Amino acid sequence: GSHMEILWNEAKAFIAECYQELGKEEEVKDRLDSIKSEIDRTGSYVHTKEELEHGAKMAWRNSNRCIGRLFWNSLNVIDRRDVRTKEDVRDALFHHIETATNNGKIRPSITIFPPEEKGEKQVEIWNHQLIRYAGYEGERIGDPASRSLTAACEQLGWRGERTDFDLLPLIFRMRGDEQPVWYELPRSLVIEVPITHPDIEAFSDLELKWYGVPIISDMKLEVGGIHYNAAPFNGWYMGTEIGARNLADEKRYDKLKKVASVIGISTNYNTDLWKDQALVELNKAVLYSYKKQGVSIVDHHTAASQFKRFEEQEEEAGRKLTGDWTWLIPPISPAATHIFHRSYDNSIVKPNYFYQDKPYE
Amino acid sequence: GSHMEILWNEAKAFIAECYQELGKEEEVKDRLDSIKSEIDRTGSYVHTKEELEHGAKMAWRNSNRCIGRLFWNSLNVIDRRDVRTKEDVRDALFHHIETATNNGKIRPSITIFPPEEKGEKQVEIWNHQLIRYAGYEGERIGDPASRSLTAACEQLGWRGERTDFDLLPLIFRMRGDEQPVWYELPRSLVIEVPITHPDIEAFSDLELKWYGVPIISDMKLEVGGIHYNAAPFNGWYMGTEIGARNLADEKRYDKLKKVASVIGISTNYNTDLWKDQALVELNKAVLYSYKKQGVSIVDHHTAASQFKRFEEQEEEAGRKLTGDWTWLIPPISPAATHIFHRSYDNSIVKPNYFYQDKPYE
Ligand code: HEM
Ligand code: HEM
Ligand SMILES: Nc1nc2c(c(=O)[nH]1)N[C@@H](CNc1ccc(C(=O)N[C@@H](CCC(=O)O)C(=O)O)cc1)CN2
Ligand SMILES: Nc1nc2c(c(=O)[nH]1)N[C@@H](CNc1ccc(C(=O)N[C@@H](CCC(=O)O)C(=O)O)cc1)CN2
Ligand SMILES: N=C(NO)NCCC[C@H](N)C(=O)O
Ligand SMILES: N=C(NO)NCCC[C@H](N)C(=O)O
Repeated sequence: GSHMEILWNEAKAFIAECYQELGKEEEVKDRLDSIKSEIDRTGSYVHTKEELEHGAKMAWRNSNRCIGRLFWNSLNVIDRRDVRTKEDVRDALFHHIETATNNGKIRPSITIFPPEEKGEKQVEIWNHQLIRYAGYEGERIGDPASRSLTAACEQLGWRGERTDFDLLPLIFRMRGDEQPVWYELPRSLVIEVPITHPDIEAFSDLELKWYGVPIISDMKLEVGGIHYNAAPFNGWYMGTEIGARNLADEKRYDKLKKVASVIGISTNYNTDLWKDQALVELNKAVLYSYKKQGVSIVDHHTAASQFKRFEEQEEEAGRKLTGDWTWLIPPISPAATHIFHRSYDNSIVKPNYFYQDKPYE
Repeated sequence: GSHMEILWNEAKAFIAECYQELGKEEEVKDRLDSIKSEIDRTGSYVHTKEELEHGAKMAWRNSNRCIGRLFWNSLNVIDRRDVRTKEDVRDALFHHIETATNNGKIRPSITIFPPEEKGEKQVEIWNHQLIRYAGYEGERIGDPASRSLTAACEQLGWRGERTDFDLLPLIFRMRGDEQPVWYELPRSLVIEVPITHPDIEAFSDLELKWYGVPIISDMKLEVGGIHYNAAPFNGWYMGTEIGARNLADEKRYDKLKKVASVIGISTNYNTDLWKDQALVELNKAVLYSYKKQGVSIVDHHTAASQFKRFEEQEEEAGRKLTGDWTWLIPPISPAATHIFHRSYDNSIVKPNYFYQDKPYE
């Protein structure tokens, strides 16, 4: 009833906007009639290869919390709407890691899986990221942010070595199955980068490492009323995500005191700004390490400079800019970037990527 | 008409809330009747010494953009509602600088001047801060943020030496005068701190300095419908205000490249994070310098820790916490503080301090 009404309204808005950008404004009338006939016949509609390719690109362009939006039009869209089995999903996810990694020269990619038909999912990915470390809790072992997913993987038969860097398996549920299935990640497929410093030799004693590619796999892509609940995407890392958050937060790896110890500074006084000096050296180390291994990474100053060119190009194209200031500012030296000194409209424009409820927890 | 209605409604709300906090809940009825008779007779009402003292304190407690709110109840309120002449205002402002500075052991203070009667001001302060540096523009000399006020002071007969650190004069307008008057600041009254580093001797070559006390003098204090347009206040500096903003911003003193030069690092690559390393050393230098001279200052980690205790105490007292995340987070290492990892309600609660239009410009 109301579901078929919402679907048609978002479709009219998308096709018109999409074809206007692609230079196919005359093809709107004939396509919208075919879509109306399809919604009445089946209860949904299927996007063309050109439609979802541009829809996923527009969705990136509309992502308020993303600083890397300058490269929106270079997104490599992999169409996997043909998947039917758990083996097909596994091979598609393995392929995504391989092609996106590209021996270090990271290609911004997205794999599109079959969308929701009548509100029910065809493929449901449980992983936050395709490549992520496990977390356990005695004392804290691994990534605390991965605790609930690790406990869910363990309830399914998976068991990790209990090191600080255990790779979580791929865990997803197919339509018709009550519970999900899991597959361990081949070590050859996952590129990891050991963290070293360019001047301080003792930094390697910390035995820190991180994976090369952030592949968010739990977000819903919405394109013209069609909900793609399973559509993993990736860009490359901004150094601060690893050195100022993943390895620095008290609720994550909490390495600042240990970093301060190896760089030869005291942790006695807040006034010595040891945390700040530790953050600078850890972040310098992350950028050096990824570069030395030939794995794509960007520092926060270059990323902000790239985002400035995006703001300029959006104005030149006539589109309104939307952004979330609280997320666009880097967690290290935000006032040294232009982002800090201006405001952004936090309006949600469709197509976009959205948060969806976690099946575990 | 509507002005006498707004005044009575804010007065009822304030007196009830104020006396409930002071343990004088029975005295509300008798005081509110006297206020009703006063609004009908004159068109306004006069606060008691206890009323505005607590009103200025509550106003600090409600300041969303302030991280130093833990010390709200220790505010030293100076009542100068007795001022009539320009000499009286000058002596009150000189007294404020002296008593607030307190030979370096800064006392959080506020001087209350006569409020607006029928929408018109009795005393109008033009200075953003009582102690502030001039700005001119060839090339950039001084503080760019002070350009318009400097040009307004010059149009009145004032002339500075054109150094990077010229002290602006006190500039204010009395009721009945079309234009403001100015008074040069006595050098003995203004404490300035030369910036040096604890380990790097070459830092003094930059010849950087800053004043000791930030006395905001252009904000309106609103207490129970009564608008105190002239009520200068001060706390002490948080190091980041000087080292990460005043001396670091591109639109302010823009010293990062020069700091990078004296600390021996290259400004070639964004990936070396020279800006971040420069910020850490400049900020370490600011904290050391103020401490060495015996001038009160707080680092961002200690200030955030103090603000956490404020959040706890507000909950313990039963009051709702209001805050502006965009301003509460320090511009250096925000993710190393608790402020970054939580949300705040940005609702405006009265009594408060507000922005008012600049008479110049
Ligand atoms: C070109 C490389 C890219 C860079 C440098 C970049 C960088 C970032 C950064 C720094 C964040 C914040 C991360 C955090 O704080 O957790 C972010 C968020 C986000 N990015 Fe990008 N990004 C890139 C590519 C992509 C791509 C390829 C897409 C989509 C097709 C995308 C979609 C988003 C979304 C939706 C968020 C929000 C995630 C959330 O809410 O947790 N990004 N990105
Ligand atoms: C105890 C020492 C104090 C410290 C450490 C402190 C610190 C701060 C900081 C770091 C800011 C942001 C400054 C900026 O970014 O420009 C701020 C803003 C503010 N503070 Fe406090 N503060 C203190 C005392 C006071 C006092 C005594 C009052 C009021 C009676 C007050 C009222 C405010 C207000 C209204 C703002 C906003 C100013 C604006 O919007 O420009 N502060 N404070
Ligand atoms: N890159 C990046 N930036 C981040 C986070 C991140 O993981 N990555 N995580 C965030 C930590 N947690 C929050 C969550 C919500 C809010 C928040 O909501 N703040 C304003 C919102 C103001 C507004 O826009 O309306 C407020 O109301 O207080 C602030 C910090 C902050 N910024
Ligand atoms: N200490 C401190 N913090 C600051 C500034 C400061 O001088 N001092 N100056 C600020 C620089 N300029 C702005 C002004 C407004 C906004 C702003 O408005 N941001 C959100 C507001 C979200 C919200 O709360 O609704 C937005 O809509 O984009 C952001 C930066 C930022 N933070
Ligand atoms: N850089 C990108 N997208 O390309 N980042 C996404 C979120 C990743 C998450 N912050 C992490 O550290 O794993
Ligand atoms: N620390 C306080 N209030 O006590 N600061 C107020 C604003 C001062 C302004 N940021 C400056 O640097 O001059």
